[PDB]
Amino acid sequence: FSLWKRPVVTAYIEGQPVEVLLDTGADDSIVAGIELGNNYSPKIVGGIGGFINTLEYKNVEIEVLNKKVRATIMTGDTPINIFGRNILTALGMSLNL
Amino acid sequence: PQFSLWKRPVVTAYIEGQPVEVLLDTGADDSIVAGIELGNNYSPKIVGGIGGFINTLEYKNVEIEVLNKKVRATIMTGDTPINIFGRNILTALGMSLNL
Ligand SMILES: CC[C@@H](c1ccccc1)c1c(O)c2ccc(OC)cc2oc1=O
Repeated sequence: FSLWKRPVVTAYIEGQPVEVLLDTGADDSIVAGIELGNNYSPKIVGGIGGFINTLEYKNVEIEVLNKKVRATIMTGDTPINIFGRNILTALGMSLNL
Repeated sequence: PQFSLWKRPVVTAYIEGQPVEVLLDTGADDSIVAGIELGNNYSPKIVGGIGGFINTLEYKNVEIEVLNKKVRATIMTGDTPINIFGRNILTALGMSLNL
């Protein structure tokens, strides 16, 4: 992945298809649209411009970049889908000069 | 060098001489830093982050030293809760996501 184009890929969370962004400066992962169930615990996340209320789920099956992992995911009203350092490390990715 | 991502990819750079701590961000298009004054030509901008919009000022042709390399790039400055170097600077450095 060169950085001349946005690092956007397609991921399958519990079977649902979504286009996420590979974000190295995000500690967690927020996506919108997905319906994951009734086992969540509320969170408050904050970035540039303010805060966003999210619902947190643990151990969610994710298939992306030809790999299948289990990670924590947050659903909320975010203006852009993000896969942060938590999924990225679990997937084995690196940032190199 | 290589950055595992178990910890935030944070580094020191110099915006026209002044040292600041920034985060390497692959999901952002532009770059924005707080607390610096420059003399380059500027124009006011409004960026929208993950939480809402923020008022800023954009400078063109600024000289930056990061990782022992020098580049002339575009950067924004305002009251941001975290300083970041977006993809406009990373590409000019030659960084890449590996797997
Ligand atoms: C400060 C780091 C950050 C963040 C992401 C998720 C949760 C908390 C913070 C952040 C981006 O990485 C970003 C990326 C792309 C973008 O597009 C406009 C906007 C962006 O706003 C941001 O606050």
